[PDB]
Amino acid sequence: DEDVKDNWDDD
Amino acid sequence: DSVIVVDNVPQVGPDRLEKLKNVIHKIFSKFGKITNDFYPEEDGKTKGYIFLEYASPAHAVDAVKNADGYKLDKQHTFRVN
Repeated sequence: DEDVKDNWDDD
Repeated sequence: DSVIVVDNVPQVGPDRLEKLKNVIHKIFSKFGKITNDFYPEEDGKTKGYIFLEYASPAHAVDAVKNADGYKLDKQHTFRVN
């Protein structure tokens, strides 16, 4: 949601 | 071939429930813009699945092959199909 790590999509 | 579905998506409490659908828009924003979004439930209780539809096939068929299992750091991974 904010300017942080994309901890919502495993590459 | 124009839509996406996710599994193992439980609900959460206040101050975070918004993030659930919000982060969806941010993660899926690199592939395009989401136009349809549905969050079903069981008897008004905690869900486990959601339904999202894109404005184009090339967004859905891409998103499924790019966001296959989100890394929420909890217990078990998700399954975007």
